[PDB]
Amino acid sequence: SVEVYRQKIEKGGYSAAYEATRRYEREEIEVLSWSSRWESAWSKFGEAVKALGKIEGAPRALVIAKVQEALAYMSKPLPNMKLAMAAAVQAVRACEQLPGMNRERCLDAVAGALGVAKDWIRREMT
Amino acid sequence: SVEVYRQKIEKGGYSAAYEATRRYEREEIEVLSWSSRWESAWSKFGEAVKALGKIEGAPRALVIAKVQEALAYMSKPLPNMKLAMAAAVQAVRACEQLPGMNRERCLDAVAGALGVAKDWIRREMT
Amino acid sequence: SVEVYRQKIEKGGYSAAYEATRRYEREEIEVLSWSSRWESAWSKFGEAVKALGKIEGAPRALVIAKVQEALAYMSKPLPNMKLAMAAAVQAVRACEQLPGMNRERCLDAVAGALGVAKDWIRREMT
Amino acid sequence: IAETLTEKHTLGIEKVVATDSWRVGITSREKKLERINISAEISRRIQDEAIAYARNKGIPYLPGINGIAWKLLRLKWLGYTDQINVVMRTVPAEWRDFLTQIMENTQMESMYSELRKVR
Amino acid sequence: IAETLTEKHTLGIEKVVATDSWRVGITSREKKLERINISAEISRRIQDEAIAYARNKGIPYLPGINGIAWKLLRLKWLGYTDQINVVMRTVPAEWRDFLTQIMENTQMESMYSELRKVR
Amino acid sequence: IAETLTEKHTLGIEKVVATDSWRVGITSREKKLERINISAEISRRIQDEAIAYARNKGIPYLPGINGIAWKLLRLKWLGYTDQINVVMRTVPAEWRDFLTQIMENTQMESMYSELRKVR
Repeated sequence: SVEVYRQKIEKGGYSAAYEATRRYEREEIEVLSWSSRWESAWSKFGEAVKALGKIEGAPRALVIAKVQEALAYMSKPLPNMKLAMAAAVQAVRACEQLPGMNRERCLDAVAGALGVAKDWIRREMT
Repeated sequence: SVEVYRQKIEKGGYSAAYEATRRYEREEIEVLSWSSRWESAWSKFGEAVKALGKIEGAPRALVIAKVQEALAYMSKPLPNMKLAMAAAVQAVRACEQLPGMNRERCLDAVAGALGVAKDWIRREMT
Repeated sequence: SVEVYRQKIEKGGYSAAYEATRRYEREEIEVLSWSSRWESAWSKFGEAVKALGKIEGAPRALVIAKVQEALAYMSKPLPNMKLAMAAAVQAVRACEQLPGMNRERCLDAVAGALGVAKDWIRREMT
Repeated sequence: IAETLTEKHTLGIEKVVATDSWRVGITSREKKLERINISAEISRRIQDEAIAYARNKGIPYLPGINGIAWKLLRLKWLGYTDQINVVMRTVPAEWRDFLTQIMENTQMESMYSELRKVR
Repeated sequence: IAETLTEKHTLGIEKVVATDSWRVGITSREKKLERINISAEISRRIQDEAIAYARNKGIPYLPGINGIAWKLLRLKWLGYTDQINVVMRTVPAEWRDFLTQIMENTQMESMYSELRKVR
Repeated sequence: IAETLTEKHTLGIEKVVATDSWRVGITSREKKLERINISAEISRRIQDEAIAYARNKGIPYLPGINGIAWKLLRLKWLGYTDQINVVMRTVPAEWRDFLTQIMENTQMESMYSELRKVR
């Protein structure tokens, strides 16, 4: 709808984004403490998605999403490696439908991104 | 419901939490005295629930809750070891129904977290 | 329309563009950080279009647009060489329609501007 | 500057007293608050039975058997049955018949009132 | 001066609190907000069955099995079936029939409600 | 003093934030803005079919296939047809029929809506 569009345009975001930029360059604004807690937790999720570079072809969003879902279970204070393998085998089965990808080459990329052995994902496939 | 949602939205929580974060960094807020009494008392409950890490499988909330309930009785000014053992055997029975866990392997994780002998929970099982 | 024309005239664009030039010459305006992020990312697209200079003849907008579209897929954080070749074979087939241009002279210019081998674009032609 | 759990607890409180989220947190529900009426109802009903039990058998009234008979009532609803077995060994002998009187024998009255409260 | 991702995240937040876009982001939609009502409806319709399943079979109520059965309802709606089969091996034995009860046996009530929520 | 392409980009922005030409650039058009309403329509129509196509053939729903089906719709409108043939080799096999379902089988509904948008 354009009614939700017009209510955000009239708030003046183009000018306010330009003006807050100038305050940063004039050293009047420091880095927020939410941003410091953000990049400490997120940086492990950013490099694993870039390790899915050698998967080629179609919309690769489901392979990318289910790897991020698999790391999230491993990174808890009480990591659940059973439910982490649940989302991982969906990423392998979503990967092998793309043209050019074998099942073993999808087991290469996902286990290389997650940083675990390839036999753990092979077990739950059956 | 949405009407219970709206009355907390219009109070401006995203803006006001940003201003409290800035005031802490500008040394205008000291640590409240309630938080010092909280972290002094809570910290024994936080390291003990992380010792249930090697319990694997299903929703593990019932193992986590009945272990946290068991430490509450031991940490009283007058500790009740009989009512503490009542909640511990519910944690052991809730642990062993998970796939992969044994009766004996749950007796390590519960008694290791509580810091007691394994025979104290074995006596009350019957 | 003139109604959209008149509303942007009355804001005084000729005067304020003159005034902002003077502030730059009187050292009161620095380079915006949006500009430094722009020239670092765009500069690969600027010199590649100048490498299409030896294509002669007709409206050459379709050759230029689909080559800039082809570089966009190669320059992603996860580069998709399959979809990049999809736009390039359209730029090649658009190129060969012009008078004076052959099919092999067009594979010279497009594969030279993208900086890849000529045999890659030959495969998806068929 | 700093972000640890002592200061996360503090800055979560400072935003509450700023925007007045506590008193609007109570007054905006107005539907959960009838549970305080029902909880005070079952509270009296267990207490009156404990004194009537104490004068029929001539035993002294044991304070705190109201709470023991209530915790056993709530775990009976959930199903934590081996927790019930250890508390029944913990209470004295003459009061064990009172605790099963709250769970089983007043299944009609008291166990319904918890079923309306959690609803 | 600087342009990195920690500063890109900050200057996005500083722009929002300047122009007050968060509260007008919610109060301008007002049609998407009814999804919270339909979400809280299925939330209770799963939870009440989990306790009725707990007392028909005499097993204790396992908290979080209402959370597991809500995830499997949504993946069934999308079609991530091999995701389901590994989760079904993870839960205990007496609760596997409850999870397929949330998916299959209440296909009328609960599966239509997710179909109306995403519309 | 200086005139390069970096500070040409800057001095174009500084006269925008001075005259306030961005907000009057949108609010003076007010006829082109209903293209957002039609673009929000065809996105919904493609997405609803992609889930229904996913449950008739038992396959998981593949996200981003609503994006690919919309790009191939607009290139069919212009006529970039050798662009289409390489993208059809790129997608998986069971989803090729859905892509030619958007271009061919719903030409009466969806291809008219793009035809009414560019007008």
